Amino acid sequence: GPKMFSNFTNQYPLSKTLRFELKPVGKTLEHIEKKGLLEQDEKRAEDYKKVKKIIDEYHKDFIEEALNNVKLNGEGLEEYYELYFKKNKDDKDKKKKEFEKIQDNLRKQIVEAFKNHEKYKNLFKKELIKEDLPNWLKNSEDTGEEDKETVEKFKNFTTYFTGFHENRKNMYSDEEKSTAIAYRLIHENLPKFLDNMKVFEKIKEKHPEAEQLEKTNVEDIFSLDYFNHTLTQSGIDIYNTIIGGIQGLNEYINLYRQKNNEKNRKLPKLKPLYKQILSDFENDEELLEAIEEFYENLNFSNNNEATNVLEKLKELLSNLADYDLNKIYIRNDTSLTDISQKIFGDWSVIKDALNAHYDQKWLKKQKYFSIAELQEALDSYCKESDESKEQKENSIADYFKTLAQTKNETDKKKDVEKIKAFLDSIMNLQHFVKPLHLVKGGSAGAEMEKDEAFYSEFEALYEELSQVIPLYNKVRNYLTQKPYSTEKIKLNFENSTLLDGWDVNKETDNTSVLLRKDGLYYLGIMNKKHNKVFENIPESNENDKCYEKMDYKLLPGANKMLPKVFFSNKNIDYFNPSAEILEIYENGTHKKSGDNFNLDDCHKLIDFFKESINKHEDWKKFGFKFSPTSSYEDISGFYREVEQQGYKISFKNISESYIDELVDEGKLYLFQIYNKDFSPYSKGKPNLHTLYWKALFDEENLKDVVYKLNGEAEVFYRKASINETIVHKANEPIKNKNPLNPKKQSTFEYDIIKDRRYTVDKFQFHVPITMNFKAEGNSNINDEVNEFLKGNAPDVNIIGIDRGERHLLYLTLIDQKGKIVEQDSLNTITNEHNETDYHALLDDKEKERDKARKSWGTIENIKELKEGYLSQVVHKIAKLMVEHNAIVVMEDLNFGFKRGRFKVEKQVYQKFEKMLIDKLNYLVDKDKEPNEPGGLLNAYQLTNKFESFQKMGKQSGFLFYVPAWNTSKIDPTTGFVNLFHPRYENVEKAKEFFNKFDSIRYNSEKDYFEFAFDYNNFTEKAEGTKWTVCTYGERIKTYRNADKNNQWDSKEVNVTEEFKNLFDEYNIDYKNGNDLKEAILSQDDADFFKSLLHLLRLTLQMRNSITGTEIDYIISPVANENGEFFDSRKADESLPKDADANGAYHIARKGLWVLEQIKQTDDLKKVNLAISNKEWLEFVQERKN
RNA sequence: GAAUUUCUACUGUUGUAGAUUCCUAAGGCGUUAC
DNA sequence: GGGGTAACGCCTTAGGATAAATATGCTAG
DNA sequence: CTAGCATATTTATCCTAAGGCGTTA
Ligand SMILES: [Mg+2]
Ligand SMILES: [Mg+2]
Ligand SMILES: [Mg+2]
Ligand SMILES: [Mg+2]
Ligand SMILES: [Mg+2]
Repeated sequence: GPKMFSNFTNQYPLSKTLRFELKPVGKTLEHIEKKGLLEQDEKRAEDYKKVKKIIDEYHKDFIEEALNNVKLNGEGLEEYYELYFKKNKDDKDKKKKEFEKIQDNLRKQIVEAFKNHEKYKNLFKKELIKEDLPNWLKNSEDTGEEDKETVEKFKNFTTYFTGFHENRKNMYSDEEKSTAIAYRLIHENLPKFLDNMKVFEKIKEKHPEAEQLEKTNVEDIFSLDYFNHTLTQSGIDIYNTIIGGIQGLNEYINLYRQKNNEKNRKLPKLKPLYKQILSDFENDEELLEAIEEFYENLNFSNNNEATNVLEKLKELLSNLADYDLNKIYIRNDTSLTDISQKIFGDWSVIKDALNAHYDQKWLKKQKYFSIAELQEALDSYCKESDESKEQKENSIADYFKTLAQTKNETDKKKDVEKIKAFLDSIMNLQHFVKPLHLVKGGSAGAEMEKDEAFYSEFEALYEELSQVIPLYNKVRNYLTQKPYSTEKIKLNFENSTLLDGWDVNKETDNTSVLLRKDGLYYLGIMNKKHNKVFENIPESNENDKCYEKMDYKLLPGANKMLPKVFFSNKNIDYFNPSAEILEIYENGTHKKSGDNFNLDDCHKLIDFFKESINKHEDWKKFGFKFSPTSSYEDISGFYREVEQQGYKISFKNISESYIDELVDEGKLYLFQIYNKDFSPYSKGKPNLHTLYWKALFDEENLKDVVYKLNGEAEVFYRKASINETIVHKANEPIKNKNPLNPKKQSTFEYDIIKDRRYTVDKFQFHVPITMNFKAEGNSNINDEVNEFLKGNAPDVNIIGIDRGERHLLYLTLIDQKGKIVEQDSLNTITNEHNETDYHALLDDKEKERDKARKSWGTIENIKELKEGYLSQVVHKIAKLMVEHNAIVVMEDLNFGFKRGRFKVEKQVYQKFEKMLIDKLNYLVDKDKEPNEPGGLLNAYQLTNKFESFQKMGKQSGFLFYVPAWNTSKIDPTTGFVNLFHPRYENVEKAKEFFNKFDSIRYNSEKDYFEFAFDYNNFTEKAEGTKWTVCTYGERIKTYRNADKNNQWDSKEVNVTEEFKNLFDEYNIDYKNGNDLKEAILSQDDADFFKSLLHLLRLTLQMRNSITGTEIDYIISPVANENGEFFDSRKADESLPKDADANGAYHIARKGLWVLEQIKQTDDLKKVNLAISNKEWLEFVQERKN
C-alpha cells in the first residue's frame, strides 16, 4: 500500500488558486456604499474594456504600418522552397535543423522589421496612454470625445494595464509560440502559400480545362515573390479576395470539379491563408403585440375582398384541379418525400418513378419539376405494390385539396402553449404550400409561361405568410436564451496595484493585510488615503484581545532580485563589488548558457552574493543556511536555495480595539475570508481547499514550507441574479430524493432557500497558493516509475478502465499473475453513505433534457452532471490505486479511439482522463496524518504535470495508455479473435474462400459443428495457430433495422439448428460423421451461399447484444483445450462476469504486457510502451505458459 | 420544488460526501438554421 | 452527401501568480 | 527657486530537459 508510492512525494511544485467569500465585518459595507466604490469599479471595468479595444485598434494600425516596409532577403525564400518540397526523404538533420534555421532567419527578419518602427519604443509603457494614444485619436478621422475621455480616465492608472501589455508583448516575438505574428506568418500562411503556388502551377501546366483559364493586379500574373506583399493584413485580404470567392481564381475550379466529380481534381482546390493576428425582442409585451398584429393581418375581418390567407389559400389549392397542370411547378426537395409519404404511404414512389420512367446520364437534375410530368410519371410507376388499377385521377390535386380542407377542418383558430400551437400550425401550412412557391429567379432555366389566374394570386398570397420565418428567427432569438449569472466585477478599492503582493515592505503600496482571530481569517484592505495605518502600532500587549497580522517576507525571483539589488546604481557603492566581480558579471562567464563559462568564476560570484546577502539588512533576517559553495554545479542551485529559504511568515499581535477603531473610522475595509467549513456549525471533514488554506499558516508547515502564499490575488463582486426565491418553509417536512434513504421526511427549524448564494450580492476572493514549494526538479517522473517497476514485479496490481455501452464506466483490478482480483461497474458509486445510482439519474436527465427542449423551458445541464459524476470516479480510482498497489491503464484517445454507441463519449472520456491526471498530481487524503506518505504535507505525486492531450505519451507516471484495438471481442481464455470478413456478392470468390478451410465436419457428440482452419491462409500476415471454431456460441441474431417487422430486434436462434435447416434443403449429409468440406462445392443458388455466409457471421463473433434488457455476454465459439467454452453467464469470479467487463479486463492485460515489457528491457528512458496488434495477439494466445 | 468559493449527489440539520487553478489575451475547429 | 452566413458550443496556445529601484507629482521655499 | 516625502512605473533576467509512429474500434 504505502511502500510502493512512498518515494513519489515532493516531486514537482504546483500552483493552484483557492477561492473564498469575503463577508464584510462591522461598518465595512456601510463605508464602501458611502464612498460608492462598487459603482465606480463597474464604470472602471467598462472603461477598461473600451480602452482595451482602443489599444487593440492602435496595435492593428501599428502592425499594418510596420509590415508594409518589410523586404525579405529572398535568398532564404528559395532555400525554404527547396527544403520544404524535396520529398519526404528521411527524418535526418538536414530535414529538421536546416528547416528550423531558415524559419528562425525569417522570423528574425520579421521581428527586425517590427522593432525598427519608432512607436515600438513606447508601445508597452506609460508614454503610450499618456501621449501616443491621444495623438492617434486626434489624427483619427472619426474618433470622438468619448474615446478621448475614456483614454484620459486612465491617465494615472497605467500600471493597471501591465497584464494587458505583457499579453500584447507575445505578438511581437520571434519564439515558437502560437501567439506570435512572425510565427504565424512563417508556419501557417507561408506553407499554405507554397502549397497553393505549386498546385496552381501544376493545374495550369497539366492541360487546359473546361472552364476559362483566367487569362482574360492579379496573383496569377504576379505569383513569384508575392508573399512579401502578403505579410500585411491588407495584402492577405486582397490575396484571399482574388483567390477565394465575386469571381475568384479558384471559384472557376470549384465550379468545374463538380462537373468532373474526380478526387484528383477536388484536392487542387486552393486552401486559404490564415488571418493575421489581431485583424478584423425587448420583453413579453412586444412579443404579444407582434403576435396580435400577425393575427390581425392573417384573419382580419373579411373586409375589402377576402384577405384571409387561411381560407383563400385553401380555396386556391382546391381549385388546382380546374387549373391546368401543364404550367404548375413542384419542388424537388423533401416536399416530394412528404407528398409521397402522404399519398401512398411510401416516401420513395414519386422519386423512383421520376428516376426510372421520366428519364434515365445525370438525369438533367432541375430544381423544380412539373405537375403534369409528375402525374404522367405516377400514372405508370411499374406498380411495385398496389391494386391492378388505381383510381388516382388527379392524385396531386386531390392530395392538395385534401390536405387543404379535409385534413382536420380546424385550420381557423400570453401563454406560450396557445402561441406555440398557433405558430406550429402556421409553419405546417407554410411548409405544405412551400413546394408550390417559386424561390428566387432563373433557377437552372425552365420558368416558362405559368398559369396567370393561379400563380398571380398565389405569389401575392404567399408573401404575407412568408413573414413567419423572420418572426420565427426573432422568437427563437428572444424567448430562447441558466437562472443565475456568474458575472463578477473586479474591485480595486482605488488602488491599481491592489493585492499584487503580501510583503511587509509593499503593504503600504498594495494596501492589503491578512489578520486572524480565534481561528477565523480576515482580509484588511486599507483606504488608499490611509494606507499607512499598519506602521504605527502602539503596542502588542496580550492582556486584551488581539488580532494576528501576518508578517509576510519573500524574495520572489533570485536570478532577478539578486543582481537588481546588489548591482543597482544606488547600492553598488554599499556592497562594493570588486572590479573582478563586475567583469565576471558583464562578460557572462557565470552563465552556463554563455560560451565563456568558468566554474571558479561562478563560485566567486556566488561567494560575493552570499557576502552581500549577509550584508543586507532585510535579507539577513531570512536565516539563510547555505550549503558549501563548492557543491554548486552552477548558479542555478544557488538561486534555487535562495528562493526556497527566502520565504517567512510570522504573526504579530495587534490590539482588537485598534482594528475596530480603524474599521469604524472608515480607514480599513475588514472582510472575513469565509467558507462553509469556517462556520461554527460545521462538524464533518472540510474541503481540500479549506485544509490547504489552514495549512498555509500551520506551524508544522511553517517549520519547513510546503504551501506558499502567492501574491497577485483578486477580489471580485457578484450581484444578485435571482430576485424571486423558492423557499422550503420552516417546520414543514420535505420529501427525500434518494430512493435508498431510510428516512423519507425531513423537518427543519429554519428556511432552506434554493440557490441562496445567488439571491444576494456576494464578494469574492481568489487566492493563489503553491503546493510543494521546495520540490526541486522532477516534472517527468517516468524515469523513476519505470526504474521502480523493474524491481518489484510480484507486488504491483493493474487497473483497467473502459467506457462501456451498458455501464458508464467499468474497472477491473487484476494481479500480476493475470487472474482478476476485484471488478465492479462504476455506473454506481458506494461511499460510506447512501449510494448514487449515477446510471439511473443520468438517463432521467437525458429524458428530461429532450422533453424540455421539445415543448419549452430548456435548462440543459447534463454536461455538468456527467462532469460531476467523473469527479467521484476519479476519487474512487485514486483510493483504489493507493490501497491496492496498482498502476492505472486506460484507453488511449489519440491513436486508436473506439467506436460510438457508448454512454461516455470520446470528449467526456478525455476530460475524465484530464481530471484523473490533475487529481494524481497532488493526492492528499482527508483522513491521513499530515506527516505520513499521502497526508496533507506528504502528498502523493503519481503523475507528471499536465501539459496537453498530445504532450502525454504512452505513460503519464503511474498511468499507462494503450490502444483500444481488439479489447472487447476476445476470450479471457485462449484468445480467439474475429479476424474474418466474408465479403459476399462475389460468387466466384466464395468457393475459393471456403476452399482454404482445413476441415468442415459434423460432431454428433457435443451437438455442435466444427470449423477447422489456420490463420495463415486467410489474414495473410502470418501469426497465431490453428483454430477450432465451433458453433456453440453467438446465438443472437438481428433480423433487420428499418421500419416495422424489420426493425432492430433480437431473436434467440440456435446456430446448429439453422445449420441443419440450411443443409437439409440441399441434401448435404452430415450424420455420417465425415467431413462435408467436399460437399459445398456444388455452385448455383447464390441465395444459399448468402444465407450460409450470413449464418457464418452469426457463429464466430462473441459479443451478443440486445436493445432491451441487460442481456449481454461474450460466449465464445472456440475450445479452451479443456472441454468447455467460455460463457459470460457462468462467471467464475475470476473472468469478466458481464459482457462489458471484458474490455476492462483486456485493458488490464495490455497493462500487464506493458509491465512485462518494462521488466525485460534494460534500456530505460527509451522504453517502447507501444503495443502493436501482432505482439498483442501473440501475448493473448499464451497457450503453453 | 434542497443551504455550497464553485460543481455534482444530497438532508447527512444554518449543513453532509467527493472533485475544485484563477484572471487576461490570441487563434483554430464544429452540429446548426439560416 | 449540399452554392459565398455567425449567434452558440468545443479545442489549441501564451502571460502572470513580485519586491525593489527609479522617475515623477506635490509640499516647501 | 528647491530637500524631502509619497506615489506610480519600469526593472531585474538561471537552467534544466525534451518528445514520436504500432491503423484501425
Ligand atoms: Mg500603487
Ligand atoms: Mg464536507
Ligand atoms: Mg471499450
Ligand atoms: Mg460546500
Ligand atoms: Mg444542486
